[PDB]
Amino acid sequence: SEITLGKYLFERLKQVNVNTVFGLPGDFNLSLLDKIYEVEGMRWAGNANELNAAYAADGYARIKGMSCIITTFGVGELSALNGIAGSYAEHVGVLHVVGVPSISHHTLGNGDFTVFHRMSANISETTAMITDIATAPAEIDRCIRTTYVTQRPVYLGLPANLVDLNVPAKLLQTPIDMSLKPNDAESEKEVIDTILALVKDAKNPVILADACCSRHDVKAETKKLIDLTQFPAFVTPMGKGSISEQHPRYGGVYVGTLSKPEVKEAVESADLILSVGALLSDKTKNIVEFHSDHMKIRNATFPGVQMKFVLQKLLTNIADAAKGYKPVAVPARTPANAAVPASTPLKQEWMWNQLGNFLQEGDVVIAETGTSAFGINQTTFPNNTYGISQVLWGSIGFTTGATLGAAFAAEEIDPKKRVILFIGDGSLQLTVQEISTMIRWGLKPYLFVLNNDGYTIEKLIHGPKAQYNEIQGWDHLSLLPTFGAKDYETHRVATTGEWDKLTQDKSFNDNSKIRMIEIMLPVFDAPQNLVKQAKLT
Amino acid sequence: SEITLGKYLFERLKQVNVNTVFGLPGDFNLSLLDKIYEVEGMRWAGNANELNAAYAADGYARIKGMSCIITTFGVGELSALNGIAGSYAEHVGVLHVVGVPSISHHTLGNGDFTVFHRMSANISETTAMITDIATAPAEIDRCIRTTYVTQRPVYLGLPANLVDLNVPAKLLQTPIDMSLKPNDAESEKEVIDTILALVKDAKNPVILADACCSRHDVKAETKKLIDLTQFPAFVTPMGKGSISEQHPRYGGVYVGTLSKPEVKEAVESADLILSVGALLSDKTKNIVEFHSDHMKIRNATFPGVQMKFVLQKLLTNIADAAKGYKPVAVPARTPANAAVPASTPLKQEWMWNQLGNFLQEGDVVIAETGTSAFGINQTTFPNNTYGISQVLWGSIGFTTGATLGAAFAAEEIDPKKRVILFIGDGSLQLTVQEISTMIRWGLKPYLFVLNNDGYTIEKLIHGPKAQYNEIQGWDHLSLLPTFGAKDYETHRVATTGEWDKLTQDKSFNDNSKIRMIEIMLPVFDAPQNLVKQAKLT
Ligand SMILES: Cc1ncc(C[n+]2csc(CCOP(=O)(O)OP(=O)(O)O)c2C)c(N)n1
Ligand SMILES: Cc1ncc(C[n+]2csc(CCOP(=O)(O)OP(=O)(O)O)c2C)c(N)n1
Ligand SMILES: [Mg+2]
Ligand SMILES: [Mg+2]
Repeated sequence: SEITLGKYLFERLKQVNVNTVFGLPGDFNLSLLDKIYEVEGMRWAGNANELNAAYAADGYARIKGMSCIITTFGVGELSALNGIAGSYAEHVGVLHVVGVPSISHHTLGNGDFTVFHRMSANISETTAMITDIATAPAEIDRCIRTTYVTQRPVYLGLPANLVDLNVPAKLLQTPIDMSLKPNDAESEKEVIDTILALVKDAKNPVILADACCSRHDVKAETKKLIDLTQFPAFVTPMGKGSISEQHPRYGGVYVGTLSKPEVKEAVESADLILSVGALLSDKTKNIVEFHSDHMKIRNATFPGVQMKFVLQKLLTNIADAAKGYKPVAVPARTPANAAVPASTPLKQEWMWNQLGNFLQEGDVVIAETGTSAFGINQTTFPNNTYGISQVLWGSIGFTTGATLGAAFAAEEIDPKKRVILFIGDGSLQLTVQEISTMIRWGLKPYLFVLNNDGYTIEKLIHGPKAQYNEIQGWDHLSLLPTFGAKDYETHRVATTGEWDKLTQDKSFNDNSKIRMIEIMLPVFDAPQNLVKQAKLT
Repeated sequence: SEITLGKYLFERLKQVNVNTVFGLPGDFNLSLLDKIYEVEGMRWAGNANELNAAYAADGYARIKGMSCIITTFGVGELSALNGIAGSYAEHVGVLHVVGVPSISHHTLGNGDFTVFHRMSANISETTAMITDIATAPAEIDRCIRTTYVTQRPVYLGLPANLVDLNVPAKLLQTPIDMSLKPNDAESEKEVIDTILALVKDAKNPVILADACCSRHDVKAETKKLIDLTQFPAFVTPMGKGSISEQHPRYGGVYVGTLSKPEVKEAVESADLILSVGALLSDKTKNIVEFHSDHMKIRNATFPGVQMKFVLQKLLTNIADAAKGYKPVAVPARTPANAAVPASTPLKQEWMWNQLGNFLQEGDVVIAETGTSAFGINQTTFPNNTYGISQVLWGSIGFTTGATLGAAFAAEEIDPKKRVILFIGDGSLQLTVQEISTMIRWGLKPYLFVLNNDGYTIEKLIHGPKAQYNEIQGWDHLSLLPTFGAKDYETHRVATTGEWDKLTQDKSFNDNSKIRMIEIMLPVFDAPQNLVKQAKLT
């Protein structure tokens, strides 16, 4: 019994729970594409562009675990590189499948069929050009396993002839191994023992969860490590959402010198740091760095000890190792907004603080690079909030495509999960078309547009009234109907009373339809942290 | 007097007549952008996105001769690559300046600042990463020179700390030399002698003007060749616009089996083909191919013989060598559309035939990849008409970007000149935001959108009713008002009498404002030949 290699692929993605496929049709992938519709439960999004399709595959991967985008040779694959590069930089598992010319137009005119391939290799964890149907199955399995486990994009070139070539159906009965290989027994024990020893003598331990605590599936574990030790817990901007914020031991968002003094104080105060961190983007010497494929304890490095299994194993013992810890007070949460007359103009500072009152458990919150990304660090999330902020890549326009991906993924996990976006008016312009795809599928994201007339974050760094920091003023509330939305809602908010009246409304709170909210704000208005950050940069 | 390095760039650009710069602001280019406003005659377009800006730079360059696009490290340069690759593939001189960090966010997280430079090197004629002020001026010059002479994209990396360093203003007093190196004397002598020999014995010789007849300077040399020999002249789809279609010796568009039969026969029966600037496609014996960097006679190649020198010397003796020529009749041009009831539904075979009545000398006509680019080949142009058809690279949203760039370039040449776009409903989606930039500058193109509901060129070849060939339906006429347009016109056309009524109107024929014309066509409708090819496939 046999199946086409083109259907093998889609069957493998169904087994890994990639049910939606991103990308655009083109000359070299039509026969692949046809196979999606033969796989019950699969769907082709129909993106408005390849860049947008990649931003989307990122959004989807962030939520569901992995994603797949399919493009066509030359023209499709090159348009998507900015998305791909960003998933590499932030450790998002995206499988980029490119439909290429059959073994032997949309070329550079020099007979070089490997150039686009070479370009991609610089931003892929691994790459594969399928040449033989004999190894082909094993190559797809490999690419899929690797995208999953390293959480990095992988490139797979598939010649048009092969797609319709047959393979043994039987191969689908054995699942792809999607799990981490166990740790070296001995090094793993030494790490565990050393950490336990350190916890025993620390008087003021602190936990700090960054990017990779989320990106590398360790949130249930970090979460329980806090309950078992009662140590103060801080998150960085990229890790925001990694830790439940209504946890009585959550201390806030640590952003170094830019940290609200007590946070700065409580963190720099520690005699022990358990960093379920990330990069060396930049107290004591007593730091434990937890990393996806290695540990570091003070100056000691332990290559290939995976944090997943050390964390799991520490949970069985840590409590008795910390039986002796006297709980230090955690910095108080920022107080609620003092009541004001309904006619008070909306200001960012008041907004970000007030937003914690509309959010709910299970929401997915996306903030674009600009004032939005700075502001969101000032909002307190209900527990179980998934935040998306591209702090490291910082490619504006990313959130519209990502919102599409997260809504698709969220629709699949639970139809009640709300997807909320905060996007600058300047950023929207780069990827606005993707809204069209939201409409087509009946997804219902909350799209909040920050109308402040131009590039505020840029104006705050350089050239406040410079022509290049200014944009063409669009009629945003007409966007929905222009893209053929039938059932949607549009709102404009400019004061605190409009903010409250709208966000406390019962009906508004249910994701029953797609909605756009235009936020009227002053030009030089920004959250305290951007006011204080960028000022210096 | 001494000036900034950043200002020096823009004064050189203006010396080679680039008055509009494309791109988007970012973290590493703000200080360079400041320099554009210190230079009289220069303008920052303010693009809605980087891919769209690359496409515009391409269209600007096609018109003016060269262009410049400025982006920012990582996020910005990566987004433009599909545009840059197209300019490389089709020989369009685009200079891509990228603002880079300071020689000390938006990286892959690995400390490697060269990865992006390296990626672009594969789609660039040459590349430079400036690092020394003492050498900078010469490097800027070299890159400008190379872009202009090779008619291929160049990558120029400019650290933000250098653009503010001073250089002697006296440098701009000695212009960049665009002179070409002479050819190997014996190879060139050999080519010239052989071509004149072939011409002498030819009974039915024809001229073929292809793609790089225009971007490569030879349009003048080519016309003199026609006048001097009286040989019938044909263009290929990529060279349309290169020969004036009202010339008595012009015989048509040579497509393959797709050409008009009278045209297919006329070209195919020639005993000598003089092919100028071929990137090509294509009984046909004696084929002389003129290329910018090489000649080809029959099967023999002469690497290094530049067509430029060969054409100029041939124009001195060609009339002698062809003096025995007895003028063959050129194929007769397509007869006017027969009269039909005003009620008749719009069909493409009819429309492309009818469009020639609307065009005027000096027009700029752009056609997107899809049915429009197949159809345009059936249109008869008045003299001095520029055609833009991205035949080889074939990147579907290219034309909305191209249009903005040809509109700015035309404006600088002569504001009375019209820019006319033919785009499918499906391609507009990938690049629709760039209509916004056209509005901001008060540019006034004719934007004709072919609404045939989805991807008909692909439906004609594979999956006539495959979901991946359909698209979300948009309210096309609401795009202008959604983007803040103030002075504009919108129009819908569905029948023959509607076409005529609009296009014969005198106010309509005047480019007093931006216009959008939506054309309703049947889903499987296309140029006939295209439809017939289609079924035997
Ligand atoms: C693709 C890309 N191009 C350019 C930039 C540079 N950039 C960073 S912030 C910004 C302006 C964003 O404006 P807006 O979305 O209006 O946010 P605001 O600060 O006004 O809320 C720009 C152009 C980038 N990060 N990525
Ligand atoms: C950037 C890119 N992505 C995908 C394609 C594949 N492609 C070629 S034509 C086409 C559809 C063209 O649609 P439309 O513009 O509506 O044309 P028409 O209906 O007149 O054929 C697509 C998706 C491409 N050429 N370039
Ligand atoms: Mg803004
Ligand atoms: Mg169409």
